[PDB]
Amino acid sequence: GLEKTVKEKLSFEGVGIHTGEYSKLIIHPEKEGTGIRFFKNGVYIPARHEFVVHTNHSTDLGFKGQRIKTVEHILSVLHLLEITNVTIEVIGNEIPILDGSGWEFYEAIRKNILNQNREIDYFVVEEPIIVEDEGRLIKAEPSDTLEVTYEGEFKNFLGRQKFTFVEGNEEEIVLARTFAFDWEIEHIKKVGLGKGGSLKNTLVLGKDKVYNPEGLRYENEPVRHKVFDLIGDLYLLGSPVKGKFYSFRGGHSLNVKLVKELAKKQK
Ligand SMILES: C[C@@H](O)[C@H](NC(=O)c1ccc(C#CC#Cc2ccc(N)cc2)cc1)C(=O)NO
Ligand SMILES: [Zn+2]
Repeated sequence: GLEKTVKEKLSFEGVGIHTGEYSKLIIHPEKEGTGIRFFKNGVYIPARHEFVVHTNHSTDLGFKGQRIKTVEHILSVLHLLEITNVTIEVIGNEIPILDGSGWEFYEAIRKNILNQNREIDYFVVEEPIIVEDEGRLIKAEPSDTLEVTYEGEFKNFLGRQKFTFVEGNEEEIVLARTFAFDWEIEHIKKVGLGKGGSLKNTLVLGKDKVYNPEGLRYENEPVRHKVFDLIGDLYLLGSPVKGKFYSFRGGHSLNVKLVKELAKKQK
């Protein structure tokens, strides 16, 4: 495909899920060969694995004393639409969580895509690789198209679920909300996370119920969002990715570990 940017400045705002603090976000058009990067307090933070500063419950980027939390959702949308050249300006400490899914980002960007005139240099997975972490596992292997599978153990009514993204079904994961279990809420609050959490932006899961009045968006909404998360983290490779991925109980830390190992092997 051709490199892509946005045809005008796109604006978004809302609290961050973890900081609970309001952020103003502006997506700026950029020329060919610019890449995806964030901008905060006069500092450009490239959307690349080298700038990752934290990876639990979220993926956070940092550079020159400036930090931006929870970049995975907006990066996933950009990855799905193969937007390659924009600057994501942020006033605040965290990307807005909005409704907890990628819908608002996706709808606005898709509506304002500008095709540019240079072919995309894809990150193509060259060979099979497996990363593990005491039960957790992620495997990557060559594929000319992006395919991403996540399988999880939820230990509640959801049980064991899996979902597979293939190119063409991008919109089957952009509505999947971020989620939390009721048994981890106390811990989340204690370590200073989830301060922006509410039923308006988070799917809250119980043992045999959903705390959200409207219930689930999909019968397998959580694993859909996990795929959505992985695609976001995968874009930290610096280019749109072509490969086949399988994640079992993976998280941001394991996602970034795979990214870093893939980057090292193909540099
Ligand atoms: C799922 C993960 O991959 C990951 N999500 C999180 O880490 C996460 C952690 C905690 C919350 C929360 C909350 C709340 C609440 C609340 C509000 C009101 C009442 N009355 C009671 C509870 C949300 C997301 C993620 O998507 N990363 O991209
Ligand atoms: Zn997420």
